[PDB]
Amino acid sequence: DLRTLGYSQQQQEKIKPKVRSTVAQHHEALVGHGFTHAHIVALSQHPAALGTVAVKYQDMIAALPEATHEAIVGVGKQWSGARALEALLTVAGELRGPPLQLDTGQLLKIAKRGGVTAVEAVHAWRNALTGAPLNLTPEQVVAIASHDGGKQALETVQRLLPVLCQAHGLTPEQVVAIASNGGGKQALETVQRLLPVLCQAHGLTPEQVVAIASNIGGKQALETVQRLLPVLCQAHGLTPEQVVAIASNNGGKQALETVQRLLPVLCQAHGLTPEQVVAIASHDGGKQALETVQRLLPVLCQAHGLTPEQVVAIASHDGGKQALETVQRLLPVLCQAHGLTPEQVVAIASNGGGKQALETVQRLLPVLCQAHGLTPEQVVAIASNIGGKQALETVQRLLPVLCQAHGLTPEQVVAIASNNGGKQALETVQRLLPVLCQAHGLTPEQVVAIASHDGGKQALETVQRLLPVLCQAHGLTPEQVVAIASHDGGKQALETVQRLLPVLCQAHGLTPEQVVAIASNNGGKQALETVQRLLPVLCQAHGLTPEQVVAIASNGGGKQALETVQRLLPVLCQAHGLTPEQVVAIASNGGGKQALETVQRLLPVLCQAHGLTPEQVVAIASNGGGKQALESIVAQLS
Amino acid sequence: GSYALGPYQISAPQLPAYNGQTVGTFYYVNDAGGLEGKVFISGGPTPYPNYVSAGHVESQSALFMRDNGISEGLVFHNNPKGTCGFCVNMIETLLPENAKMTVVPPEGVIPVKRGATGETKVFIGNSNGPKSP
DNA sequence: GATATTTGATCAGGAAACGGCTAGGCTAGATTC
DNA sequence: GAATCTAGCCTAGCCGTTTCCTGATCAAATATC
Ligand SMILES: [Zn+2]
Repeated sequence: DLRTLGYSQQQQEKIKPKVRSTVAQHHEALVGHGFTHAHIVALSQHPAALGTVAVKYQDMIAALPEATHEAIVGVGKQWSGARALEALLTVAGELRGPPLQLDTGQLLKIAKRGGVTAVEAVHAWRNALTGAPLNLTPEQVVAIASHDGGKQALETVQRLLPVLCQAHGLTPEQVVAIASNGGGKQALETVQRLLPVLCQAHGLTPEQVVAIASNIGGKQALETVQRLLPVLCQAHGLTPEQVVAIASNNGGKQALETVQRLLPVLCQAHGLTPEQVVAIASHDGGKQALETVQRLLPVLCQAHGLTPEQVVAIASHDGGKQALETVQRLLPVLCQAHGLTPEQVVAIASNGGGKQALETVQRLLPVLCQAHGLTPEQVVAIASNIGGKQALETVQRLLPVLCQAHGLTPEQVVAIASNNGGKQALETVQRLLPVLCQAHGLTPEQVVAIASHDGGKQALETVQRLLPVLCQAHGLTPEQVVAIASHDGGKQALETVQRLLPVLCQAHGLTPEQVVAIASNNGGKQALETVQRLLPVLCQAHGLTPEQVVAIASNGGGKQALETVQRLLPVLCQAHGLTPEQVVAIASNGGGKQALETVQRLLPVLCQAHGLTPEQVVAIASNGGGKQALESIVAQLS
Repeated sequence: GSYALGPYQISAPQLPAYNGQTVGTFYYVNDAGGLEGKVFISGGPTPYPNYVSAGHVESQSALFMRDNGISEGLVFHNNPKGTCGFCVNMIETLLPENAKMTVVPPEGVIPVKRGATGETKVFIGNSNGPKSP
């Protein structure tokens, strides 16, 4: 009897029979308030909520001025929906004052993910949590209380924070990190009892225990590493680091038991190395991937090609089982109809959520290739990242608008749409191009260059917020700011530059150009902090001018190069006979960690067995890659 | 041993060890009858990035012979590979008209790649000049 | 036959590719008071 | 029934190595009919 209202057959089947009449009862008022039919269908898992939103909705808007329809439906479709809303109406008045001072978004998040019990617990104990002897930031309280299982993590924290932080000895933040995830009460109770046993008998550091106890599903990984560690270590031959890595994910218990039961079978029958098995099992849902591999390896490697290395590559990442099952079905259709090379399919499927990307590619290839003028290679490039489905839909929707209103060529849109989070970069560009192109003075090409990288939205917002201060209070030019923000992680680099420029310039005698050069690479902030920490020691204990340190740090991965130089300078200089100039020449042409260790490991045999002076090997490793030029060509062909 | 430059006789001087970046010494005759020398190091910014040779040792000296309008000179270097196949085609183009240059590799150079040479050569300039970048 | 057209060669240095790890959200089934 | 505890599957954002691409001039040099 729902057809007369406007509900289709598909929507009618979703609604349970025993609630259908109630949907008919409150339809007029719900639509009168501005609710779409899909919203009404969604707000039906909790039938009693259909009686609240219709009856009282003006008070909901009055108490929560910025709330929208989607958030209200999401709050009211949970296991305790009506009661959470009615408690919000009576609590939001007091909860907006001291000592918490929460906003609408935090209230809606805590209600939706914790229920009436969580909101009442936060209201009741809002004074003891912030005050001594706890001193908790409101954000930490919100994070703890925004998980299924609230009103139990808060009390357990209130009881166990001093005892854990005094007797055993942990940083305040580690307890909050443990208690943030679901079921944190059990994790805290288990860690309090099992920390000494693991830290004394099995020789594990407390940081490892915290790392493997800070995931949803705890109290089970800890109880499993306390029993299966010696058997795996001695019978199978795995180092404790591999066991910890396996057990440090969701459902680590199942992964540990599955590995213990399936390692010999895979290592003997199907011909796989243990490292590959550990790599497959070191992710979420590892046991499903292991079982799917054991079942589908012979079929996929005899009828479709797909050498075992490619199968192992697909099997990794979260949800490997879904990717394998989707590939086994969609390989012939994609290869024969649309004309896609199998390695392209393998590249598409070797990412998180590859099943969705494959289905979206199959559905959207003809429209994109026959209604917007795009080659198949561009579509493959778009859908070869994390979230390719969203990027494909966003580019399909937004290509004509960007190509007509703002005069952007399709190649620029393709460049933006790639990477991770391409959709967010596309919407940010559409919103912020006019603002940046007339006020700050940037050209469209500079904005496109900024946005064509991972995390482009953050870089654009940070540039829009920090351009005048850096360009006026520190003497920097806009081109240098664009150069800093071009690479990945531009927000961190810009913030670190603003925070650390005066200190480095006044206390270490560094010109602004050197600071800009250091912070214009991948991971610039780490290089800046490492330079600040390591400059005095590397220039006093060992003879080293600041220019040499800058040269070492002005490359991708300079932090590792600086640490390795500080650790390996004396042994290489004394036990092998190399001038420090040669070490800083090796550690300044990219890489800088592989090359130095390779030189140390290969110097004796290459100098003695073959007959090359240390000068020749230093010259070989200096300019170029180093590791690939020493391991092969010289130490393999000869 | 010794090479002829005007009335003087110049032998091979001392050069740093080969660490992957080439160094060189250039000798010429000033407009007095004397002898002058200058040092060169590979790499660095160049006004002609389109030419591969314009960043090498045996071509920065060639360009220096053109900026000041010198006629004869002599260069050394310390690479146990010789002159690459790019310079043996481009030095004449970069050199001004009727300019003579000699490049002396270190003793024992064994070329390995295609186009490399391990013997002293004489370069004579031609009328053409470099194209603007 | 004479011939046309592909064949590499850096003593450089910026992009562009290809791996890998952290942090956070949402949904469905199972278990305890 | 009410309230809490586990297992898998998806998106954004950030940090380290390794391989590819330019302009340019001159010999030999497969294809070549
Ligand atoms: Zn050369």
